[PDB]
Amino acid sequence: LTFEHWWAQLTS
Amino acid sequence: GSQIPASEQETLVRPKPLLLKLLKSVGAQKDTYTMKEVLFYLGQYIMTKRLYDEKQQHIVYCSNDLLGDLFGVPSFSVKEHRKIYTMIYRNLVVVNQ
Repeated sequence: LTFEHWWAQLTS
Repeated sequence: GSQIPASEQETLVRPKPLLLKLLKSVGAQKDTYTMKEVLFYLGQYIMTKRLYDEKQQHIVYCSNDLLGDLFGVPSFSVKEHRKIYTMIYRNLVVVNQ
């Protein structure tokens, strides 16, 4: 739910 | 998870002046990066400036930020992986694919 959680999904 | 292939994430790029300045503001030390590094610093930039919405943290507001001028939007969803990459590509030149 956090910004970093979502942002981290862009990179494998 | 990621909507972007890993191989594309390893694309070597040369950020344009304005994007370069943005990355360097958060520690970036080079003239060229892989997209993965570009995305790392960009995340740090947003996180640090708290541009995301406190309640729905995948929503980023950039209408009054250099990022807005770079992406050409007032806001965007972190969940739109391909859209973010597309906006990023307009701020750099691909070195090696």
